[PDB]
Amino acid sequence: LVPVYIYSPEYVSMCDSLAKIPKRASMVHSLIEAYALHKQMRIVKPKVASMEEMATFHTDAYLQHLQKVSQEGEYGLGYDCPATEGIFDYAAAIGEATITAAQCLIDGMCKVAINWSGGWHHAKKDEASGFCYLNDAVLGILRLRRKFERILYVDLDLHHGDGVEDAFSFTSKVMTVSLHKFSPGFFPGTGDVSDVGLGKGRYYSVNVPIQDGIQDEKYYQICESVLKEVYQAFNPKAVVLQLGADTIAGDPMCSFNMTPVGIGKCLKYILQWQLATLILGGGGYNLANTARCWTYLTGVILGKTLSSEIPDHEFFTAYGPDYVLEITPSCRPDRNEPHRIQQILNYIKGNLKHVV
Ligand SMILES: CC(/C=C/C(=O)NO)=C\[C@@H](C)C(=O)c1ccc(N(C)C)cc1
Ligand SMILES: [K+]
Ligand SMILES: [K+]
Ligand SMILES: [Zn+2]
Repeated sequence: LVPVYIYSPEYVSMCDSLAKIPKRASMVHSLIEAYALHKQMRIVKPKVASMEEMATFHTDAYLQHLQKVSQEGEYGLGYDCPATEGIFDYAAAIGEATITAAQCLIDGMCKVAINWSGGWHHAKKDEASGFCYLNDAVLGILRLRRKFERILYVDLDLHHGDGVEDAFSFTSKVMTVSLHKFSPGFFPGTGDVSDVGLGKGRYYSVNVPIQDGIQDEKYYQICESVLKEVYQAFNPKAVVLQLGADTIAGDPMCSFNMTPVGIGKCLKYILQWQLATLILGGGGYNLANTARCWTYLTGVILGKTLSSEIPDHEFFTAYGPDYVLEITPSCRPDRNEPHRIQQILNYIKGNLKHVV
């Protein structure tokens, strides 16, 4: 009944080296450790990544070139995803880490496994996209697929989980549900409510297009409404949960207006299903707030109430000016007109009626 926490001093050090999120992995672990939460979780070292376990989703052709430019140095290797040194080994490390957590859920080692450094949901099978070179979420889903008949992927990141959805857009055995911001010109541009999948996978993709400024209460009523209908029609045997923290107030994305407590409500509702759940991180570019969020969420999984005051640790100075765990919503409008939100939920309710 004890959650597995994918951790390794070398692993965090590798994730620290990630270009867009310096030392973020350490900030998260350090803060989690500062609350002594790791003393209540089964700490598991991530396995070593092989080329063969990455090839279960990504093409050989893409994997060769990705490792090649990683040695020294098309395929989406530009813009947000520039070819940099050791990017293969970093991407593969996280890819393997998520697979390790998926493996633990299979062995019946636990009901919940955690890899906060994962959740890179934009990578296609043969294309790098949106800081994502390898798609660890997919790899984990494929691993869970060996034991569990139906997999449910819930993406609570600010951005649409296009990579994971595209990977399983033709199957009914893996259902993806993504709550994200949707507005012309906003990355990645896909994920409208009309996006329901293709082939036999039709109606087994769910996207919830949301506008700026949404807060906890409204977000949960939206999220729970959908998840109630999804769990009813799909009856999942396992869940992969992506909890990107770029939805939290104070994030440089300045889009949604969420607090960790809001996301926690969504997490509490999913955990109450008593299914094998794989918890993933993702976005979150306010490094301190991202640490605040996932630490609180770790406590939510553990069913513990955390002290409001941030304890002193290596990154204590980065938690000004209040040095508390809570996060206050920004005083800016919620751009979600109640009518449109209602129209979307009906569009989804209708789509879910097709699920047998
Ligand atoms: C890819 C992404 C988030 C992905 C994510 O979070 N996936 O989960 C965000 C991009 C669009 C972005 O917003 C951006 C902003 C500034 C910038 N420069 C100032 C260079 C470069 C990129
Ligand atoms: K999302
Ligand atoms: K699907
Ligand atoms: Zn994001």
